Amino acid sequence: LKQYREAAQTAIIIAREEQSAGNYRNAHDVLFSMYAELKSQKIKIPSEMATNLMILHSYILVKIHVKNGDHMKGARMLIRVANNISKFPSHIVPILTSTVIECHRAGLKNSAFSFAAMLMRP
Amino acid sequence: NQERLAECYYMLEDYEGLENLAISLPENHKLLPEIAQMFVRVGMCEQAVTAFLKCSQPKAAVDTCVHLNQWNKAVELAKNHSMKEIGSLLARYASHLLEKNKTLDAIELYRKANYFFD
Repeated sequence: LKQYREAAQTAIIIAREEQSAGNYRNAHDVLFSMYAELKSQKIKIPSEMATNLMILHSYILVKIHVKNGDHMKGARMLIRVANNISKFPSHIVPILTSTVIECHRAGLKNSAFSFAAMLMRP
Repeated sequence: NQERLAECYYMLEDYEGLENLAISLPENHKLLPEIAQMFVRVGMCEQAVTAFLKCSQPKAAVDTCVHLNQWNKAVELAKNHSMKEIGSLLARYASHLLEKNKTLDAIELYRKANYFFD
């Protein structure tokens, strides 16, 4: 229908629902494909879609950077995720824990202390 | 925010909120001693003692029991944490009370402090 103000909103809703459910890989995949579909027509993609894609892709890259043992890159990406941890509800507790561990490995011990203190909320 | 929240509770005189904040904090913290001081000022011996013991400062936790005249808790904490300096405290406090002819007060303390023989 070429009403691109609603296509972006539907994409955001679908990606956010999949992210909340706990399937971050599937949410990232669908949001990226929808982003590419909107981009292929040379359409101004809203900043909300770009921010969601950036956060999902940062979380996706967390696993890759931890996998190869590069603790600095994974720690930076985990800090970026933890600053938005509300966007990852169903895995708030696990991811944050990983962040601390990574922030302990990479030497970002101040961030590790802050995130662990935020963990010790009731 | 913890440091300002304790001040807001204190000025609001919502001491239940202060107690909840103090029991929600981790085992150690820079704020728990201040909360215990606030409790001591207002006169809540029990909450102050629990807060100080959370800080791991039994010496102050017994100094407040002495200060607030809760000698039962003072003697119990001395037995637990191995201070044993409160016997003289009770002895001379009761001596002063007897010097004021308040023998009944001396009996009351000796009953509170479980010094039943005296």
